[PDB]
Amino acid sequence: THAELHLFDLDEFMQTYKRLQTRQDWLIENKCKKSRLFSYVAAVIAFTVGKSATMSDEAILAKIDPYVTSEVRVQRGAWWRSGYFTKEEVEMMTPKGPIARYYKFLLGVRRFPLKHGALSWACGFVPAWLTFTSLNHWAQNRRLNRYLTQESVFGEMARELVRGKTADEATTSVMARVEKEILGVH
Amino acid sequence: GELSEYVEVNEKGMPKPQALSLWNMPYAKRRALTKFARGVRWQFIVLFIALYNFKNRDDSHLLRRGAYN
Amino acid sequence: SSPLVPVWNDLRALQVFTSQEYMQKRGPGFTNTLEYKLSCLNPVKWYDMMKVMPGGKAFVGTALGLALFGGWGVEFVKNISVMTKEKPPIDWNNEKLGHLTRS
Amino acid sequence: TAVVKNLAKLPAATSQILTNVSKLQTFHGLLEERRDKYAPLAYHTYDNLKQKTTWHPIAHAWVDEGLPVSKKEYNEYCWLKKDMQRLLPLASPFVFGIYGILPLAVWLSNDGYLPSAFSSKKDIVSKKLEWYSSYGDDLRQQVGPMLQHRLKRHLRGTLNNEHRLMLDEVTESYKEIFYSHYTGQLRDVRKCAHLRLYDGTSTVLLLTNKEPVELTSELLQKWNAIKAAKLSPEEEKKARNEALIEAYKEQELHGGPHVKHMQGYGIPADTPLLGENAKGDQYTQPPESASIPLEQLEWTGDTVFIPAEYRTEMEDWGRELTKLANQFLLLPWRFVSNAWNQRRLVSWFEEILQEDALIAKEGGVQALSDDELKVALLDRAVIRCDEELTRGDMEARYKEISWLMSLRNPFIVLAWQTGYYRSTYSPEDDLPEASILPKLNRTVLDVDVHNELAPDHPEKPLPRVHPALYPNSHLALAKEVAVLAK
Amino acid sequence: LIPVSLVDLININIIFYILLLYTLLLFFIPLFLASINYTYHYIYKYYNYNYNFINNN
Amino acid sequence: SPNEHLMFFDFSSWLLVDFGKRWERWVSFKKSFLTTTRSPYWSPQFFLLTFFQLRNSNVKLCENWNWAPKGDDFNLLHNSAAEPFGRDLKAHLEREAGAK
Amino acid sequence: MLNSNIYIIIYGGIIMYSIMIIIQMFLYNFSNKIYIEVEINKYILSKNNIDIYWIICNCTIIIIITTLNHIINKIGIYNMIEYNICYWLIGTGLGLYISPFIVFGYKFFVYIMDLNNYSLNIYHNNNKMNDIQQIYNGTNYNDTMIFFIKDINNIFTIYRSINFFMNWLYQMIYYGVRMWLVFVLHSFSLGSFGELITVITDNNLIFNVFYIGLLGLGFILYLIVIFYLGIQIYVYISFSLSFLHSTILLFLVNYIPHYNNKSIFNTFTNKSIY
Amino acid sequence: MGGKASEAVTIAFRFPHRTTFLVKQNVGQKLNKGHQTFWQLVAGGWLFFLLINRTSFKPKLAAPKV
Amino acid sequence: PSTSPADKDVPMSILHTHGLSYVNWCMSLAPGLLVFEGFFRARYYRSRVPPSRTV
Ligand SMILES: CCCCCCCCCCCCO[C@@H]1O[C@H](CO)[C@@H](O[C@H]2O[C@H](CO)[C@@H](O)[C@H](O)[C@H]2O)[C@H](O)[C@H]1O
Repeated sequence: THAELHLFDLDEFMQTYKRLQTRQDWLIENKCKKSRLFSYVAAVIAFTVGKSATMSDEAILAKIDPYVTSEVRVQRGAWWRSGYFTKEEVEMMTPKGPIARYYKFLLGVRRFPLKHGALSWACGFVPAWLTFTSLNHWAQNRRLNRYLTQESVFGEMARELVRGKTADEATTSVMARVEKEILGVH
Repeated sequence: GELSEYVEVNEKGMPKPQALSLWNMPYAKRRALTKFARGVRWQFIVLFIALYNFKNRDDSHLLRRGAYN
Repeated sequence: SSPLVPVWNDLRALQVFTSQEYMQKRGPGFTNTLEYKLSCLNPVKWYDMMKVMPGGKAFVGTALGLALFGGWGVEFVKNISVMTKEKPPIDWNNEKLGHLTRS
Repeated sequence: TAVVKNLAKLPAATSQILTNVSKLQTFHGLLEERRDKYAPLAYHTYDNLKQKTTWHPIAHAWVDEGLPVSKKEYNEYCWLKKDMQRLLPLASPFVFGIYGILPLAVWLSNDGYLPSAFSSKKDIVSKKLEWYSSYGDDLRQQVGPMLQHRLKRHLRGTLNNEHRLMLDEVTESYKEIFYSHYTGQLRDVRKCAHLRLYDGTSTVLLLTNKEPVELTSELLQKWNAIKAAKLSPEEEKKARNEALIEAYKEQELHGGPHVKHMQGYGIPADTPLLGENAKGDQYTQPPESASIPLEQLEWTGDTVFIPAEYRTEMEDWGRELTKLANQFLLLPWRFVSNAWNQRRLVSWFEEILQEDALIAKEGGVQALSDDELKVALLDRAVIRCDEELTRGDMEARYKEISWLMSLRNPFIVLAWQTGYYRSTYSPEDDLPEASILPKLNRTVLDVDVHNELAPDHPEKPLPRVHPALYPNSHLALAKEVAVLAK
Repeated sequence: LIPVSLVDLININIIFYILLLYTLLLFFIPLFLASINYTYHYIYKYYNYNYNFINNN
Repeated sequence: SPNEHLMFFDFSSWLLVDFGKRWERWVSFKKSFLTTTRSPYWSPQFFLLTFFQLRNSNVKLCENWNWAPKGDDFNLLHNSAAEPFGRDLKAHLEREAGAK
Repeated sequence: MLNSNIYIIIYGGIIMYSIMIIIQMFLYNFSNKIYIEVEINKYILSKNNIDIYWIICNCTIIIIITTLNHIINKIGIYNMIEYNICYWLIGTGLGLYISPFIVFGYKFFVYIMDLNNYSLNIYHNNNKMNDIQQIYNGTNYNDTMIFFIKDINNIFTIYRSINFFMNWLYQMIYYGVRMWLVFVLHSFSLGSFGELITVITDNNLIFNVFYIGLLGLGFILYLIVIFYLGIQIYVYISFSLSFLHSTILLFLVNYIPHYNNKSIFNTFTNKSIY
Repeated sequence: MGGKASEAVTIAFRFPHRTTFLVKQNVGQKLNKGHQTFWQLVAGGWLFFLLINRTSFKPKLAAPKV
Repeated sequence: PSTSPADKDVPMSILHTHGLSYVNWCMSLAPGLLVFEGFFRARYYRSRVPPSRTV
């Protein structure tokens, strides 16, 4: 819960002096981006799997049964008329995705149903929230660890910040080196 | 009236003609015309414009580098 | 609006009711074909049939399509007036500036 | 203060909290075990805009008639569920950090914010009454009038459009239900049932292998008779299907079900044949079930309730009226969609119905104590603790709201309830003067539920006839007489 | 002309004007709602429940 | 003048705001708030105060545009250059001769 | 320094001039309330009427107040404020633009996100193949190999959902620009004619006299100015609301006929059968 | 420029269907639920996924070795 | 930092004013206020009649 506080100033430094960015720093940032993007999908999966542990069979049939997945487009009377839709016709209208198949398997799985509301939703949001936050936190930690072992300007700035120094002092200390070694001061 | 993406229906379940009737031709001709049609008009126009500009894209920046020598 | 609206409505009705006519004509047996069995394993079909579901799934589908492909579509529209324009050579980074020994 | 007073018992409260959680788990295990084999599947349905679920008690509030449970045990179950809801601020340090203890201090300050474990009392009835009289009646007495205004202004509408929205036959009943705090006269519950005239006719389609059939009083009577005869299933199903085909023919002669010609609902006709698929004059394609002969008409076991609530439905209530309905009933309301508050209200409704069933099993209202009846009426939200009524008035109040909740409509229930929370304050000290008449007394006999009442015409209200004045009343009221004289 | 200017199109000064104006509006809403209508006076005075009694004889 | 009536010269001063310094102090306040409260990473405080900043910085640092925006790297007005034949070459040679 | 990014904003007379616009609302006390009541009840019937009504009232009265302050209380900003385009686009037009989206934003959002699932609307849709096409394929139309261009399709479909909310924006911008042009051009033309007359009379002092009268010309110009600007403000308000009706509020026409109830004192329930 | 509401269908034409509450008799379908040890393994897999993707912050890499 | 230069501090005197024309003064709308103050005062305070005796 401590790397983001340094990464703020490090990111400001990088945005200002982006000209001094190498290819490996770019790859580090791209890897953090990849982890951030996969964290969304992981959060969605965790939300589904958590909320499904507290959903009754009705809450699942709301998502499988085409009687419920057709409420926007189709009259309810088309389903009350027996023979209006045939068995194959009802079958093609069912969702085929992996969530629908997971729920279809989950019908015959024992779980702990709750009434449809805020607790059934929180039992998915909490695992999803923790997954998202923790994955992004560990991604930022990995980013800082990768920067510290990087022999570059940004690595030096990150190191100087991890010692416990102030942003302005570290910027000055690193720019004193940039002017001499990189730019070739007069 | 004459709303967008709207069509009335008669007792036979058929669309009533708002301006032009095209239900005299056989089913085969209609299927030939509509098998390749979609619910999208302007995107194909923008795509043809993009394909024209892609066929007529500029490659000077590659000439400067020597990719055509 | 334009006066061609009823023309477009007639053509839309044409394609819609002709597809419905074909679906009636071919009758049952569509589930036994390979097209259906492959569409069951096709994510495009999953997305398209999830869009029309209730429970905010229209918003989910629209926002997902945006976040995934609509950004590239915005870029594509921006790039239509860029393909024909004279642009300079790309100043590829020499990957020499930035390296600095640690101390 | 109360903060340190509750911190003193916070160590002694965790053991009781965990014990209560165990009791809740055991009771929920029993209840769900019964529900999973005796109760039907109430499918989830989305509102007209098809973005959020909608809930109604007719489908979702099931009553386990035959629950081997004491009434006090069910009170414990519900109260401990509410205590679990009240235990939620304990999560604040585990999401905000060590500085998330000031919310816990605010929680421990007021005893009304707390669960049962922080209470010194022992009996669930005394504990519930303490909580009510300390926090809950006061919290409810400041939402009642505003909720009443919202319900009124939901019926009559906004911006001077009453001539377009209100009905001229529910007018005097509307006045008696909503403006009887002006007159001081009692109210008849049937005049609140008259508010359902704003709605359409509630129907129930039984789904068969051929077509849906509308349920009627005759078909239901026949089915109850067959159920009471205790016949073999080979005879039971045969008689049921006979009554079903009879009702099918009856409705086909009536002109189809009521649902075919109602805006927002409808039964599709036979599908059309498009273009060359049309075989001359046969422009239609009947369904598969048309091949089945009508003598094989069998009930699928599936039912479709259609309340036809065009003005009363909880969807059109709004973001505010739902929250106030949940506030007035002392339910959770904050930071949730109207669907979740709808479910919470329907669950409260189900709890009250199950409690009514258990009370009727336990020997009616008269078997209850005075504090227990007071607490029941407080749960029903028809009494405030600053009244001190008689026993007969309480019994009549219970009977009134029990019949009103038997109809499964939250709007009229709230309209009835809010009338008992319209109290004024005088600017002078001498006024109101001390009364000369005795306290208000009633009896279960004074409540007319067994008779129908037509809506009084606008500006022509009629006086109230006692049920005893009706012919053969001593025969109809004989049950209440036997219960009261004993 | 002076008002024909792109500087005056997104003028932050007019935005401050609008901001302060509508914040003050919000502050004073509960005083704008403080007008009395005499409709419930009418309802109290004119609503008269049937005061006749029942007499079988 | 009429245009003088269509003018707003009721100005008072120029408000100067160093948005860089203000952003720096805002970030410092966020860090101080998150450290003093000892808030964890899964908190809504930490999320609201860290995630969007980190996301935008990562987006602005990952960006590798082959070309700069429209009116900065192309589509620019440029005076026509002198050709190596015809009249321009003759003028160039005449300039070289006259100067020397 | 490098990190210092400096911005120059500015600032003038805002506080005391904006305070009195609100303080005057207690004096006017929403005199326009009846007109907007009439028009809103003409154009829409819903529970959320009062909401939109209040919005318009506030907006309208502010406009009216500014106009009178622009005509009478001539100090500082009150003169320019009607001659500025930012006031007419953001100070009058944006609020009226976002008012229905703030009152009926739920329904409009649901409608817009449903129209991204573009489909042909059939009246008396008793068809069966329509349902299968709408669910299986997603639309009535043929969506075969449109995913191939999904990147554009999405954004194009987004416009396809809001295209019937766009003329409201156009009319708002158009009438804001119209009011700006009207005020500016008429003030400039009137002042120009006045200045030409003063040039004619200053060079001929036989005419440099109060030739029409001290109050006659002034009274006439007062009446002309107030009549013209009141007509223009009435035009702006009335046309803005008529276009609100014709552009945004016809979506919300849902007439429900009254169906008589019969089963008042008895309701069928799950326990009646099960 | 742009379309109007008069040139389009209403929010009542779209979304015209009011609500109907379906109920179904209990034959015993939600009984004898198997996979009693499913959620234990799911939580184990979740914690495993979180552990493999875990990265502790190691500031000792910034130690002044030079 | 904040500033308050001396360039804004300049001499002031009403003698150096160019002034207004008769036309511009009429456009200042003072002659309208002059009439309509009395008009509205008269309308308000004459709408409310007191009791009297007809002679
Ligand atoms: C029904 C009538 C139809 C015929 C319409 C004729 C057009 C009338 C236009 C009226 C609007 C003109 O608006 C009016 O313009 C004048 C002239 O600048 C402004 O007048 C102001 O600026 C002028 C410019 O020199 C100064 O000289 C004058 O002292 C000052 O009052 C008013 O403050 C403004 O209210």
